[PDB]
Amino acid sequence: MKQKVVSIGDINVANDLPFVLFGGMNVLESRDLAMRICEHYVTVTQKLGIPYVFKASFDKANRSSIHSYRGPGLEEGMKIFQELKQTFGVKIITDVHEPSQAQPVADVVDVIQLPAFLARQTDLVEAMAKTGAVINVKKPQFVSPGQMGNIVDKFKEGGNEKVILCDRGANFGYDNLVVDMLGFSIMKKVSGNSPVIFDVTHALQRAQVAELARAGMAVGLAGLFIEAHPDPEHAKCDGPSALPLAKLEPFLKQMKAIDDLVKGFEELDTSK
Amino acid sequence: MKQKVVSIGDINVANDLPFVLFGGMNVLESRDLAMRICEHYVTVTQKLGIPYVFKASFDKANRSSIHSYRGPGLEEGMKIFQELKQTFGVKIITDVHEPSQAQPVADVVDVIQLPAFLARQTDLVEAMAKTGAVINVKKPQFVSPGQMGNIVDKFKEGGNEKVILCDRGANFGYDNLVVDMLGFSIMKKVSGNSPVIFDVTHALQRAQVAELARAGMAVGLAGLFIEAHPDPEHAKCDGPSALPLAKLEPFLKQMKAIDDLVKGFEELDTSK
Amino acid sequence: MKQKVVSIGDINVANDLPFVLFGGMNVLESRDLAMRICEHYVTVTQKLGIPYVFKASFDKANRSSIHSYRGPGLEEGMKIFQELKQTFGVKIITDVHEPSQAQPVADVVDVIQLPAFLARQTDLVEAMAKTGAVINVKKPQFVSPGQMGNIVDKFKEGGNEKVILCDRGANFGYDNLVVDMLGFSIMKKVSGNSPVIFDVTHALQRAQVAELARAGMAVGLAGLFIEAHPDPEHAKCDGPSALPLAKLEPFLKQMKAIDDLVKGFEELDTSK
Amino acid sequence: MKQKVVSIGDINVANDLPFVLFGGMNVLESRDLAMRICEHYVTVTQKLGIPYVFKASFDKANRSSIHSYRGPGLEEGMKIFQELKQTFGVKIITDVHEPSQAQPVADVVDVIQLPAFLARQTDLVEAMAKTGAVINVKKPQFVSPGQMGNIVDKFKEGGNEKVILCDRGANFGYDNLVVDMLGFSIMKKVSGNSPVIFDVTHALQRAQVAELARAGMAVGLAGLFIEAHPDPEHAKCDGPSALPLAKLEPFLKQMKAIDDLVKGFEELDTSK
Ligand SMILES: O=C(O)C(CF)OP(=O)(O)O
Ligand SMILES: O=C(O)C(CF)OP(=O)(O)O
Ligand SMILES: O=C(O)C(CF)OP(=O)(O)O
Ligand SMILES: O=C(O)C(CF)OP(=O)(O)O
Repeated sequence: MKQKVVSIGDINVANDLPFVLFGGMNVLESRDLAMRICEHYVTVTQKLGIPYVFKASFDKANRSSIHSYRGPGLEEGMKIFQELKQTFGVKIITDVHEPSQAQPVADVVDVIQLPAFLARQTDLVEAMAKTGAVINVKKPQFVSPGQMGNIVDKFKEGGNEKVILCDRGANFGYDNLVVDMLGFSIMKKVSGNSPVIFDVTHALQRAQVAELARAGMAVGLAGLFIEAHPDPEHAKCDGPSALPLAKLEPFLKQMKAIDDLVKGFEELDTSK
Repeated sequence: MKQKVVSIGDINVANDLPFVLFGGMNVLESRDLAMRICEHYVTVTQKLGIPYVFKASFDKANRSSIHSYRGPGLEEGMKIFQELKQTFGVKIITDVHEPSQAQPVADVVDVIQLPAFLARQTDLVEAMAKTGAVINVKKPQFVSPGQMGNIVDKFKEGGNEKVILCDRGANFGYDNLVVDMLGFSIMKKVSGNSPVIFDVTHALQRAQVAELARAGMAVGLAGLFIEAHPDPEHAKCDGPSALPLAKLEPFLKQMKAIDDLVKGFEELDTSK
Repeated sequence: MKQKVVSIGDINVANDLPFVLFGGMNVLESRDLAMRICEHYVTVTQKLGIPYVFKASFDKANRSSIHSYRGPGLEEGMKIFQELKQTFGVKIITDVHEPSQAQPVADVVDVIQLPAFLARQTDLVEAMAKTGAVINVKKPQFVSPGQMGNIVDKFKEGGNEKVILCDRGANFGYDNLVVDMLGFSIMKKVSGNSPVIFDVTHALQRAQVAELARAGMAVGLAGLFIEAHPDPEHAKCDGPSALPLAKLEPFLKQMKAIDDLVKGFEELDTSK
Repeated sequence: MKQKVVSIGDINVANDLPFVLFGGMNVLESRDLAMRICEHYVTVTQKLGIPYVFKASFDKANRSSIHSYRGPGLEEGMKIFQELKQTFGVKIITDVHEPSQAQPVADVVDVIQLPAFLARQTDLVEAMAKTGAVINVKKPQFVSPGQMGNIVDKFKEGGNEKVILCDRGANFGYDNLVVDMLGFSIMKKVSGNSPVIFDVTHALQRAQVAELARAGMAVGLAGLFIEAHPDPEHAKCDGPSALPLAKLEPFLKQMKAIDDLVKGFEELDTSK
């Protein structure tokens, strides 16, 4: 049993290879800000030796009001990424919500994404199936890990066969998430050992971001999917929970001494 | 504290009024079948004295494969309802999945609906907001009842102020649903005592359909939302779980001796 | 398939027979109080026509401090019941925590009981097995209903074969209970259709006591197990949640129009 | 904020110190076997440089039948440990179920223990309070981590102030456990930073023993609490889930490269 590869460009994403960080930012507030954000990761990434992918959203179809900030917009959002790629030389992972946005973003970026809440939207997956560009299937809170196969199959059946599975904890009572650490493994199986990643800042909806991201790494994953803001305290709105920018590096050393020190272990078996 | 009314035509839906059945069928297989289905309810309804609304889907955006039956289609689906209304004189409740389908169905039917998985899709709610036609907000399995206000507010903010809340149990471990009977009440509150209904066949994903629908009724609801098939055993596919048609009537007597015998109780208070 | 009977004296407890209330009080504060409590039930019981059993604890092995009120004590507690039986002519259901208390209480009362937390204490069940006096197995929050057989078997194997199963909801996240209404049925099965009862005030750990106890009754049970205090608001300590004494009667009319109106239904089957 | 120490003899148990393994075996089948078990740990422990404590039960008050193996017995069980201590020079951690067994075991062993199911048994804790010998509070599946203070307080109030908290996952639906990795931290707090340990073989009720024990270590704990059997496959009965003896060492290297490589990290803060 070997691991699978859904490599994006010069990058190879696989459970036995070193972890690839799909960090970044939540919503695209403004290039002035964005870029500054895309700036630290890159520096810390290259400086620490960790594959990178920048993430940012150009739209928030979901919120608690219409009289709020949708986002940069699909048309005005794609552009914004452009200016970024060239400037820094990193890929762009963003999420789609309409069968239209499908192809566009396919040209503008590298790693597209499927929102959890839509993981079971035939029409939209049969459309993302076209692009043939790497896909990220965020795992819905209300869905058992062993159900990740059907979603992966359907992607195959549509033409695309390069998919990734991101974990964001699972419902635990009302208004609460807990990350079954045994999930990741069960998820490897049903998808054909496809790439598995942990969306930590999202499994938290805190000082916990560290300790909680540490555990997931010591199990062996194809990487993380994080978010950080320069001033978390104030921008402190809702949805996920971002990281304290400055603390990016010292935090990322925590992972390597894991993502490396564990991605090079002599396969064990507490089975037989 | 009085109850609210989101009456559809000659029908009044409210927590203190008798229960209104939003029964029907899942997907629209064929008028030959549909109608036969729409036939028994109507007979049993009128014969037993229970308000009625027929439900049927014209599309299943969600499934486990593209190489399967989407459904009658929006354009070819709406028509099918037409032929029904006149023939029997009952309203039509169906669900939408696209901001387009919004207005169309608004003319063709009476009770439109919001799928759970989309309960938090701004754009699509701001669109359903237009129609101004009664709305049904299926409560997502992964969402606490006290969160039903924001969804109800947003509907107001968009213009529509006639909304209903349907309950379908809440996640309990992996691959399992349990219906918090205390939900219904908590749901009345946050929405401004809006109409609350139980989607039983869906809270089950069995001989349990009865016993489980009984409990919900003895708490006092603005009604149920059921489904039945003439040959459940064979058509035994997945998604919800339908009822055994024939058993419609004797089953519905179970509710009345509740929906009535409890909808006429001297308000109690185990509070003070 | 017929129901089983674990009748205590002139009382017959069974799922198809009318519900038997095992109400009463939590801890035995004082006869002056106790009795007053035992007074209203009895009056309302006889006045409404509902079998009765009074419940009260003579010890609270579990609490949040040693420097607190253990309880009347086993030796000084048993006596207290005596004075009650004669005065009112109702049985006494109390819980045990030691293999010693086993036999004593067996002579002093009618319905002994097994605490949930101990449902799996061999030695203590093999001891309660002796008494041969009716037993009540409170169902632990952390145990699936289908596991209630083993506990019932062991009771048989020990000699006793008259056991009852009380339901108190099941863990739902941290610090929260939800009552799977489908539990009761699943519990009937594995125990050999033994008697099933709902411990409502305990499934709540409120104005909810009513609405929540209504649901359970409309499913058909061998009765309830409640608690009420004359001044809930103040005595408002913790553990279960008692009922507002005065409100006993008007509340109990709610049940009959259910426990009766449903205990006389023409067996249905949404199965075939 | 410094960590606390509840050191047993020449051993110091604390969250910031290296992890201490409280491994061993479940029930005491026989010295012939026991010892052989106590043999590998010791060898691997000393050989790998990891503090050790051997665990084994001398009684199983809980089971699924009386006509089964209780265990060596308290009187005949204590003795068995004796012969072990001298032979190998390691401490003995065993669990108690009666206020009597309290003091005895206090002389015979080093680390006594509180069973989860009894974590809230006043009388028995007020008794374990006497011994003044280190205590292990297994955290009940049905109890939130933030509730671990009251249990720790009561232990203080009784005289003993050297307590440890062992985590064994928390209920997740029916018949299932999931380990909230964020638990450990929350548990440190409420107990006064007391010692926290993970009971992995018990959080599993498999090949998962490894991956799952890895996560817990990368969060930083005062150690583990494991169990292994020479022939797991056959002795494959129930209760916890043991480890494959032989695989003890290569498995324990997994922990050190964590328990060490993380117990020597520059305190981070994703907080501010
Ligand atoms: O919103 C979320 O919480 C997650 C994951 F947790 O992703 P998505 O935006 O695709 O639903
Ligand atoms: O699919 C379901 O289970 C429910 C409710 F349970 O409704 P919807 O089709 O809107 O998600
Ligand atoms: O304490 C409880 O909550 C219940 C039931 F919920 O009974 P017991 O005292 O036997 O554990
Ligand atoms: O039995 C168990 O599962 C655990 C812990 F999971 O310990 P205890 O024997 O004290 O209840």
